[PDB]
Amino acid sequence: VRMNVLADALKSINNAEKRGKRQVLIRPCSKVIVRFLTVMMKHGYIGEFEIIDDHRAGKIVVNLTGRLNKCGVISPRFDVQLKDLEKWQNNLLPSRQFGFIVLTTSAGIMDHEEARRKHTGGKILGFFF
Amino acid sequence: SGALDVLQMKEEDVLKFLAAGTHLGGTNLDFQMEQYIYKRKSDGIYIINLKRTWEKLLLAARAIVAIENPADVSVISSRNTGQRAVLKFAAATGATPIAGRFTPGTFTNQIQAAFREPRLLVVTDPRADHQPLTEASYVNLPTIALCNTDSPLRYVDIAIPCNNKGAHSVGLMWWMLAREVLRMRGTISREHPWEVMPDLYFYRDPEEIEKEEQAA
Amino acid sequence: PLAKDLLHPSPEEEKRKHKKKRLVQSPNSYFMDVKCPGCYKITTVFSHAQTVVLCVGCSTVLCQPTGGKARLTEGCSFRRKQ
Amino acid sequence: IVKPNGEKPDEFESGISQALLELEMNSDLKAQLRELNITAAKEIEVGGGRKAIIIFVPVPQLKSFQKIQVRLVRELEKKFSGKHVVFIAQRRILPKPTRKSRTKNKQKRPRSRTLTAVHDAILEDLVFPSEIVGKRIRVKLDGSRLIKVHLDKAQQNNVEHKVETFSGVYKKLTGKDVNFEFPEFQ
Amino acid sequence: GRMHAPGKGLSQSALPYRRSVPTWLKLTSDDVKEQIYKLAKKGLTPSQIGVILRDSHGVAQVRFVTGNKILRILKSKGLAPDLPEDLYHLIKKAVAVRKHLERNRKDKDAKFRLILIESRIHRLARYYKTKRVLPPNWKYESSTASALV
Amino acid sequence: MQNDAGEFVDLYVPRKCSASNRIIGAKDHASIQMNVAEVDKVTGRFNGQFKTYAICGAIRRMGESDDSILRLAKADGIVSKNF
RNA sequence: GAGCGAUU
RNA sequence: UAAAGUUGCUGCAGUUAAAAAGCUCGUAGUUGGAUCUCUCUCGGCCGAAGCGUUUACUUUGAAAAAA
Ligand SMILES: [Mg+2]
Ligand SMILES: [Mg+2]
Ligand SMILES: [Mg+2]
Ligand SMILES: [Mg+2]
Ligand SMILES: [Mg+2]
Ligand SMILES: [Mg+2]
Ligand SMILES: [Mg+2]
Ligand SMILES: [Mg+2]
Ligand SMILES: [Mg+2]
Ligand SMILES: [Mg+2]
Ligand SMILES: [Mg+2]
Ligand SMILES: [Mg+2]
Ligand SMILES: [Mg+2]
Ligand SMILES: [Mg+2]
Repeated sequence: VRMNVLADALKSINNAEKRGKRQVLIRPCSKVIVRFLTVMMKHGYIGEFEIIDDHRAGKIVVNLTGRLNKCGVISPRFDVQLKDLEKWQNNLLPSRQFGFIVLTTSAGIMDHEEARRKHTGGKILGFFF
Repeated sequence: SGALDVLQMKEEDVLKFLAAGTHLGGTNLDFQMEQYIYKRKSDGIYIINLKRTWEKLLLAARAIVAIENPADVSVISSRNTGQRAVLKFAAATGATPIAGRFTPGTFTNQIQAAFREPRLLVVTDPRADHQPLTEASYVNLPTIALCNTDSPLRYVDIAIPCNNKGAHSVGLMWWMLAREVLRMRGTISREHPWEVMPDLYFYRDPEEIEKEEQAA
Repeated sequence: PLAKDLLHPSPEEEKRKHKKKRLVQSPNSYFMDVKCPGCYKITTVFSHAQTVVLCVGCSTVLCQPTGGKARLTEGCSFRRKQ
Repeated sequence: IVKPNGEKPDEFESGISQALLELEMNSDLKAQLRELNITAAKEIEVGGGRKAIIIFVPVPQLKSFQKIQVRLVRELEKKFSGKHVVFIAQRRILPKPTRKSRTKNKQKRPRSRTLTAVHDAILEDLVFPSEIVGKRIRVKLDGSRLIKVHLDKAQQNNVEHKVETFSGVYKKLTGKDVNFEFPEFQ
Repeated sequence: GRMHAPGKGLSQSALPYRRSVPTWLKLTSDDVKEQIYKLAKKGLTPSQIGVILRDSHGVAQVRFVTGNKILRILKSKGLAPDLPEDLYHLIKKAVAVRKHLERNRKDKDAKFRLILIESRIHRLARYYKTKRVLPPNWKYESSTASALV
Repeated sequence: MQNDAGEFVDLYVPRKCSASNRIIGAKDHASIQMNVAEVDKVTGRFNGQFKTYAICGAIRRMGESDDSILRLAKADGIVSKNF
């Protein structure tokens, strides 16, 4: 059965990005997925997306810009303290000049740099670069 | 044609296309040749949209005119039906013709006698001129092809959806391409019909040669 | 291929897909008003009926169920609703 | 005819109640408006000079109101100067339960008493003559949202001129930007 | 895929997007409820009641008309069976297979299918115990099964 | 690209595919840089101006350069809108 | 020209 | 001990090099689809009292032998 929805959405986006497609359809939708896509779009990696509202769980159509190298999910969602973040940055990101780790904190869903600015930890969801 | 009225297709061109049968395709359809098709009638024959054919022909002409030296364009035909048309196109336009066999290594083996470095390539059939198409990918060579309903589009940049089986259709396509190139260059005019008729580009079919020889 | 508007499929594209694989689900069935020649009552019948529908007034078999759709008795007329 | 929850009526509510009494006396819908009543009314400015009246009616009478909706709207628009009159039900909003929430959580909050449910009900009742066939949400590059609502084609001519006042009313009440479209067919 | 079969079919129903009752339907909620009560008193399960309403009376979805589901309407009225219909059907099928199998000792396939059916029965019974629909002592026993249904 | 002082520090800036936005490398010999001529709207002759497109070899091997060139020409107004 | 390669 | 990504949580393998149980059921274990934006009283705005349906998480603070 399907047990992770963000994993399927990110895998579909990555596969469509490898093939040079212009748009991706991901179903089902989820507010976690919407937050993750918003974080990706704020940094210019995807572009505008539209939420198709059927009466059951919704769908998303996402535009692609060709700037995405890799987007992935981390399972299970490990608890990350503010002093252990640099280890995850070294393990997962390609360089220290670009790339983002996505965390769910009590303040909201954000990237690792915004979590350093707000001085909070949380649980790791995924990464993209 | 950027919706310009001067570049629109006229009635005489439509009549020529209908007489030559360029709108008739095969029974098989390629999955990347489906945007140029109109509808499949009975007996399985696919019909080609002539407006999209005209648009693609004009785009190919614009690509050809953009090259400064006319000799940098190479026109290649392997089947006998296209050899005379390619020779006439080269004579009228100034390109370099390759009729008959294409020698492997022409674009890659620089010590051969026939080594050439064209800037553009025009072929009559992707499935029959596949060898010149493959060597284009080795030397950064754009390609123009006269494709059909069932034709692979690998390494083809501008595909002109015509009928490349009949001799009349191939000759008419080459003649119209030459006419459009010359009119865009500013050599012949668009106000009067071209002096040369499209029958000069047709395949002789030496049976017809023998029949005409014994006419008188 | 590499260029397709997923937001705006053509009307013929969405009637060719599976009913669940469309952008928004929509059944292929409908309700119809049927009238038998003997009796004047109009009966509402589901297209993919699974039971024999009898006319209440005159006990006439309006339709017979089959694998996909229910076939109307000879001489009965029907019109789709809405 | 006006029975506010706060028991404090105003001038516009009084005028609309007088108009409802006039319709009771001079029209053929005596029993309907005699049994029915309204809670409140408001007026807003939309479309660069146009004005819209909102009639907040109780929920247990909304279905009965919908029976006469069209005729009542016509009569009201003929009695008043050129405006746009819309009838909307009165939905309660309960705050989301929290750890610091007090004994206001002695009963589980009904799903109908929810911000999203109330917003959907308001959107459905706002365009009542036309049914809602589809909904799309577009997230702009700057993060803002736009709601596109597809309406029925069979009732296009009835409400085609009221789209702008609908987008104004929803923005004034809900606080979101919404647009309306009429797709060809399914 | 199936719980106890390798098949992976996709056949099911697709409800329309609109939840509003169609204009042509003249029936009220009370008339639909009375029809449901009469059909239940005739001795029909909620599934059969829904099928009859869909086929004959043009009632596409009772929950759209009356605002409530068939089983909840029956429970409010009090005309509801003691045990759920799906569990009843599973137990009846198990009883039928067991009655066949006693006269045919060499039918190994019947034994395999009976094991599968009883596994499904145990799953459903545990689920219904969790929801307190069944008392936390109800047990499926082969001897008692004939009297149960 | 550039250091903290803002001075640009690179050998060269590679060009990207117009279809897929991928970087066209130095050893990509299946890439094409094509020019399409512009005509005068009154006469229809060669203006002397052209529009440049670049397609990487990956798209060309996919057989998707035809559609990409067609869409690029439509976007630039070279191809008629009612194509 | 084809194979990481022996090689073809 | 590193080299050993040859014990692999990070981070290995299981068609042919070592390797997936003959097949199915099934308890424990592991994993699990969408959805919901502080409070009266009593005393001097604060003080007492109930908080929180409770946790997990994260950020603080206190207590934490030296070497
Ligand atoms: Mg199973
Ligand atoms: Mg089935
Ligand atoms: Mg060699
Ligand atoms: Mg080599
Ligand atoms: Mg060691
Ligand atoms: Mg190591
Ligand atoms: Mg590592
Ligand atoms: Mg090993
Ligand atoms: Mg082995
Ligand atoms: Mg095996
Ligand atoms: Mg278990
Ligand atoms: Mg969940
Ligand atoms: Mg110590
Ligand atoms: Mg110490």
